[PDB]
Amino acid sequence: TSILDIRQGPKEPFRDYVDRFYKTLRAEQSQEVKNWMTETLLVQNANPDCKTILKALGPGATLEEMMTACQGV
Amino acid sequence: TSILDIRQGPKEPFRDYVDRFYKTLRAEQSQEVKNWMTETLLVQNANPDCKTILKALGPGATLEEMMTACQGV
Repeated sequence: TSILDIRQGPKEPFRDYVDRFYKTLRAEQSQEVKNWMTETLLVQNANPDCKTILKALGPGATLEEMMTACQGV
Repeated sequence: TSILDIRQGPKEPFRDYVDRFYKTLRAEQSQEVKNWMTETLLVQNANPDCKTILKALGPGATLEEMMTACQGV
């Protein structure tokens, strides 16, 4: 599993979810999670007009691509 | 400013927002943003019942506190 895949169940004790979360998080490579982190925040904090184009780019877009797509707004 | 405070305006060119974002991000301490990152994901991915208590704890709760509060679900 990837870190973004770990959902807690609704019959799963919270400590058991937290342990799953963290085993996965540790097996994730620090640099991957970091960029996913920071891009997620960057998109989430962009104005409503840009934010649209940004999500309409699908997963994994580069910063260059993000900025290319938002020209003129 | 903190990283979580950088909102893009609706008259702000996207490249200018991205530059603000990143100057702030760089001035943030790596360890702070990381924990904020990972707790945010952990909360966001918790079941609807737990997730409630977790947000009802307010900003900055410890993992210990998070798990303490979710006992029995």
